[PDB]
Amino acid sequence: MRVLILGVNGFIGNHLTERLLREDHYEVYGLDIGSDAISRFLNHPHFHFVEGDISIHSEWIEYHVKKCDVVLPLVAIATPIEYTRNPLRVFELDFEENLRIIRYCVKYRKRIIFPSTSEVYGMCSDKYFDEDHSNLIVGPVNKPRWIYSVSKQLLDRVIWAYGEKEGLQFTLFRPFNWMGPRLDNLNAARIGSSRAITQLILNLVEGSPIKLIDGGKQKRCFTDIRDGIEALYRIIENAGNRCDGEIINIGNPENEASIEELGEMLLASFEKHPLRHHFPPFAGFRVVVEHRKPSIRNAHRCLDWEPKIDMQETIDETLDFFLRTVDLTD
Amino acid sequence: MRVLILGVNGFIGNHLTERLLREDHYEVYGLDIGSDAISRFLNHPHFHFVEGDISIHSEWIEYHVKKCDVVLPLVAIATPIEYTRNPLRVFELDFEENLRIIRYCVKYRKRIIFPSTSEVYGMCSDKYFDEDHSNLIVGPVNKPRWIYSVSKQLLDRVIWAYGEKEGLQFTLFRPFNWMGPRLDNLNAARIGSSRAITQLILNLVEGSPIKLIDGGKQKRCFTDIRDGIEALYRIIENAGNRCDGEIINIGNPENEASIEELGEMLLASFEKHPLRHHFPPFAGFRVVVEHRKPSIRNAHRCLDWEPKIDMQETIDETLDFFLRTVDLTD
Amino acid sequence: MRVLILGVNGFIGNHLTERLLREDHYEVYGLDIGSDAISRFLNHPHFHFVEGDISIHSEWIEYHVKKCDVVLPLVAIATPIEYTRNPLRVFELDFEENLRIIRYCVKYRKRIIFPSTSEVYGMCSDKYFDEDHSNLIVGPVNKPRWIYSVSKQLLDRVIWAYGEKEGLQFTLFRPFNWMGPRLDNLNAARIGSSRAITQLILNLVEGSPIKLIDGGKQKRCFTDIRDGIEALYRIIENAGNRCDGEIINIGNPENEASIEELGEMLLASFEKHPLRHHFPPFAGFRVVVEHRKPSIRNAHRCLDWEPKIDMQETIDETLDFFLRTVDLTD
Amino acid sequence: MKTVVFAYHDMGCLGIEALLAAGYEISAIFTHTDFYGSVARLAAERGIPVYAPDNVNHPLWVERIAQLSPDVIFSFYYRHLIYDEILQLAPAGAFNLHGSLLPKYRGRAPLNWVLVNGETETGVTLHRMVKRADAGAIVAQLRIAIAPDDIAITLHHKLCHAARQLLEQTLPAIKHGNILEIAQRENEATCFGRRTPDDSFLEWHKPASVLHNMVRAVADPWPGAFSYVGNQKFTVWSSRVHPKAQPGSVISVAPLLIACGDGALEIVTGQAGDGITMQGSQLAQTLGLVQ
Amino acid sequence: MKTVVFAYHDMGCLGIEALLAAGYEISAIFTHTDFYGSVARLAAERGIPVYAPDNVNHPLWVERIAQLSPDVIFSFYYRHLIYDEILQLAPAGAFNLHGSLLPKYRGRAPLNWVLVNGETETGVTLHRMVKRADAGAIVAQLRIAIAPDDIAITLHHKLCHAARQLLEQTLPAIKHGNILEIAQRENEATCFGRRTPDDSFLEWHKPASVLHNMVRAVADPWPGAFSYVGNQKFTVWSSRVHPKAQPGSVISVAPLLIACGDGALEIVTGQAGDGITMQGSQLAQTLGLVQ
Repeated sequence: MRVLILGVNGFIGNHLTERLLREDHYEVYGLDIGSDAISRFLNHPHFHFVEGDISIHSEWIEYHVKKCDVVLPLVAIATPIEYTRNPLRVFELDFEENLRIIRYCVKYRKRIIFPSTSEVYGMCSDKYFDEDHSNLIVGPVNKPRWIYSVSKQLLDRVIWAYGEKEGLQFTLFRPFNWMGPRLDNLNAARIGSSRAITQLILNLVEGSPIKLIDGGKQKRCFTDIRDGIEALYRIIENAGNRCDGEIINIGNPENEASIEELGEMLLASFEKHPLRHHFPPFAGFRVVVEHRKPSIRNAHRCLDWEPKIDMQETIDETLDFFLRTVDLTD
Repeated sequence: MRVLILGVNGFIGNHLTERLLREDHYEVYGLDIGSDAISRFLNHPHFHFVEGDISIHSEWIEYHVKKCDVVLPLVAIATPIEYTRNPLRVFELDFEENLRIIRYCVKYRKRIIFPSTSEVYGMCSDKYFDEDHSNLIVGPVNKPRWIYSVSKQLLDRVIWAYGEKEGLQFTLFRPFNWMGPRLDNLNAARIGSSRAITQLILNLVEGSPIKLIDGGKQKRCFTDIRDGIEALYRIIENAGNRCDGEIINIGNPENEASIEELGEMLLASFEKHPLRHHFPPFAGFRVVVEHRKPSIRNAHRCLDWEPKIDMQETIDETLDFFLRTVDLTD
Repeated sequence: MRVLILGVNGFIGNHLTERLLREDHYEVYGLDIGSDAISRFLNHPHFHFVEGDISIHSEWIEYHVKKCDVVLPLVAIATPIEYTRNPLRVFELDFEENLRIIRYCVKYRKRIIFPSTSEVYGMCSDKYFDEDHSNLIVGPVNKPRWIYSVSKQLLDRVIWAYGEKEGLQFTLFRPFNWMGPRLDNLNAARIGSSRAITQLILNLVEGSPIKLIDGGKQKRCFTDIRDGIEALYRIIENAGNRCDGEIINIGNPENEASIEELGEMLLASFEKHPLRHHFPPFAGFRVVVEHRKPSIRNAHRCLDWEPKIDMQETIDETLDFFLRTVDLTD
Repeated sequence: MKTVVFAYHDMGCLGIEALLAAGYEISAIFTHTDFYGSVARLAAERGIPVYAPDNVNHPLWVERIAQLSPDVIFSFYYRHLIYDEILQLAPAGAFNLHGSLLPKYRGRAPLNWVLVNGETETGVTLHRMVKRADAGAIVAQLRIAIAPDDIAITLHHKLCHAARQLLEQTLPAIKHGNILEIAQRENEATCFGRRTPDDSFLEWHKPASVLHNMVRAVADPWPGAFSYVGNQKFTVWSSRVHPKAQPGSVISVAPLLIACGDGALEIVTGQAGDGITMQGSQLAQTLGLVQ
Repeated sequence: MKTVVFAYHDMGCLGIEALLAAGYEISAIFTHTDFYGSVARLAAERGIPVYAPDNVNHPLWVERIAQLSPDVIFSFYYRHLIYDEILQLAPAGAFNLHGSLLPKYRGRAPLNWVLVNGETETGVTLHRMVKRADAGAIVAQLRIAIAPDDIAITLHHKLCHAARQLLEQTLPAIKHGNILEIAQRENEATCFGRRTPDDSFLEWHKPASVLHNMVRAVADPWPGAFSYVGNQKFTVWSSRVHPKAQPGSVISVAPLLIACGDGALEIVTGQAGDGITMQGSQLAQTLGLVQ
């Protein structure tokens, strides 16, 4: 099984590649423009680094789709300010360039495992966002923050249509704030790591304040990467072909917190940490979609999966690794 | 600053790459079909060898233009006999293939540093050839030697037009007989080294005669590569953006000599050289555009540059290195 | 013999079409975006109107090249102010779009009869501009009026090269101030009618002044369209294949006048004209390349041609027809 | 008395200064992003919050203004519609300072239109803002004469001076309460829209006096009155009217006189295209004109 | 005495007026296309031919100027090189009016650089134009004091006033003939280039007084001194210097005080990005600053 990861040089690429290389029947083709995040797999016999950029290359990516069996496109900009500061580039990369890769899979009859986004639900009023039943709610066109949500949704619909009409084999997945070791940089155009926890950990690391937009009462769910990657690994395995044509939220709905509470949890774990003294004093909380909890019935059904790691162990492990790998001279 | 040198495997590529690698903020991408002339930079962390050929590759060169910030296209045939023996190939390579590279820069909004030629002035009657004021004079269409001069001039005009109409950032430069260590081979399709001094040094090395076409009374200016490359390096630095849209002659107008005098200078330096005895006796002078002196006001103004090396030190250094690196068994 | 005229809706198109339809073995395909100038041939059995525009169409023009035997591309902007006000459009239309048509002829092995321009000689100091021997002289790049001259010249050289290398059958012709009935409008992008006489006749018709740029001492030659079209017709006939690869000035070198003298001749013919009273009083002469006389040896040799109409009869006939067809209500 | 002010340009600056001198508490100033004074700079300097939204007719701004609890609202040359949902927030009402003798010249650019039309007088009016723009009852109106040699900029300074005089006494009067206002008679109203480049185009068939007024109406620093010499645009920066030829034809080139439908217009200074300003005689040569 | 004048800005206007008042015959004025007076408008109004070529160092202009036969040439704030082939056409020489106490502050923007450097004095100098720019012998030099509260615009008006005073007496003196000029001592000269946006960038590690001078040097109508709050640019329009924290850190937000390498700088007024000017306290909130 040849697995093509586009945008391997990051969080998901790292953790997914580790997982697949444990198993004896995977060849991982990791496409990216750099390899610093995964440099320890470069010498692995079943890892294959592929030089590339999905905006520049046509034929090279197309080739690698043909060569491989399953494809995971992880290249996208999901930086909120960018939705308003550089909307066209968000659209071009996240929509147009990924659409080309989708069409390569259709053409060579390959399976695609596509990262949809939890942002597709928008201001959905269900308490549990359900992939198969929840209505998707966005604001008017004069609220440009929604361009990312709606681009990703239209891409889902296009995948769905290729599936219905052209026999594309797909699974869509929606990560909810995955977190752990080897988080993407905040401005890396790679899907997967919780931007909210990376930002907060960064605040503590830099000694900048934690912004609570309107008191930080908006609630989010957070998912350990060990749980998340286990689910994604099962989607790849696709026991019984039970993931075919499915849309699967991957998150831990019991790991719910407002940004305020997430703030306090991180701070507690931080102040307790043996390396805390390398970092500045706490600059403080700064007052400047109200809920986003996944239904995980689809993951229960298709993957026989449920999350095993509590909030506190994921927080602690995520923070610990981040602090330990910070370069203190830079 | 990512500098893309197309045709790096030569004189300018060598000396430019050395210069840029001294500075800590350059990444040099050296594109060519071979690397023997620059093999000592292949292991340098900030040099990147790129396999390529501007007549064969489309997408690969295009990619590297997008990836980089500034582009120096040094691939061209400037061998006079070729202008008449293979005019179509001179036109195709020097004009058509370089025009593609120009259009890549326009498209990805990259800066181009383009080697125009001192041959553009042709039979201009000004004593000092002035980039901004001198008229360009060529012969009728039945004098095909002018195809090179006019191809290069039209390319300048096309660059100029892209600059005016499409916001292309360019600087054009015109080298006047640059010379020093690591001269291009006489039939290498790479711009930069004085074909007149390479030929003469070759005559002495081979024991063939020095041809003085009509007595060799036509006068030329000669420029040490240390002076030339310093100027080109400043064009790259572009302090104050003062090189934007500029055309810059780079030569030493005080290093003027007829071919006859250049002949005698080389011969004197040769006969004095400790390795002269490895080479044949002098076969003699053989009787078989009358002036080509640059104005350098543009280089004075834009680069704060003036040439520092006298005729005799450049002659001596150029000859010395050539002789020392000749393979005496071949 | 199928003759394809691109830009038929004008002066040359009209007079050429009349001439070819007199002969029993021509089928004329007249391509243009309008037909008002040639509407009296639309019903002729051997005239075929073709809808088209050389900047918009690719395949349609290509088709008609394949279908036909000989091609005359007459679409070009030769309005001097345009060389400086809209240089890019002059270049795009006159050079780039005509180059496509040239390459269609090369590809389908068709003969091309191409209107070069008398402007190619530029500031040539020969008294008689000679297609085979005169040097071409233009100003520096900072004198943008020369973009038209040099675009046309490079096109000639490209035609010449296709001829040498690819067996293209061509004849190049250079008209010198052809004039007669049915002059092009001053801003029509169609080659052939003397812009200097059209302007002057327009001055008289409108009651605007005649501009003598620096006293109007620059001398030009003027050619009756009956003489000109006879020559062009013989190039089409190509007796003995004597026009193959030839460049032919078509003008009357004895019809020489400064703009001042041309002015006075027109005015005399005007004041004498029975319809002069429909036009305003003379607004007067207004003081605001010094010679351009063709050698016609090539036309003598290849076409056995020499001009038969004196200055005065061409002036009178040209003016008379213009005045008679002016719409006095508009 | 607390107030929320909408202001721009010199009139905006002097209105703010007058409110401050009259003891009003300015909670916020609404203005616009861009030779005149900057209301934003004046606000920034006086420590008054200042906002420049492109459009305030939205609940976001209604609520922000409501929170400021103005007793009264003033508009001093603000250029956009301030809808009633905002104006009704002020119990004492909203008042606008308009540069004309209302009901004449309601609308845009009254400074320029009164010169275009050759009026011999104009003025400043402070009036209540009602549903219908520029039609509310008049608190006070102060007339100024327009001199034959006034141009837009000199008239502008006179209007600003009149506005200062008017506000100095009326603002304290408003602070004391409602003033018996003077109704505008609709049958006497005239309204003008924003001037387009076409509105400063000189048509030579018109009387020289009318063209002269057009030149005065948009003289520097305004865009200038313009025409064409064939296809060449030129601007007439200053002119003079003179007492038998086709309109638009050149009577003389030094001085440069153009025949009009009636009388002649001397182009004292002007420019060709985007070229520099020069005397008419030089402009004539530049344009290739001859008698 | 006939002259050809190169002029721009307020200095150009006052220099032209002074030449006219001194009886000089101005044959032509060379200026530039664009708060200050327009030399072109003044020329157009006075009926003096005016040209604004981008570059006069070409034979076309040498010949045009030669035909005007100037006895003397004056440069009053013209911004481009006028090469010797032109200047040598005037037998009485060429003179330039420079806004500094030459030989100090030769070059560009002496008005701003003297404030940047905290000079307590500057002045205007009329000097002969020689091969070397701004280095010719001095005809006269008039010093003015720079007050602690002067900013670019107030100093500009003082310099213009000094220039008027200097020219009023020196122009008639030149009309009488050569004046014994005062040589500039090269060893005492300083030269400054055109200011780049980077030259007005506030670096907080510097003394508050130095930053305060930078604010003064480019205050409105100049571009303003600027810095960043992370990735957000802001401009400091006016400031105050105050007598134990990281440089660049916020000491207080009302008033807005920023710790410097030494002392603190109060941002009295400023703006965020291209937003409007506001008081420092409001700017602090706009930028998300806290103590």
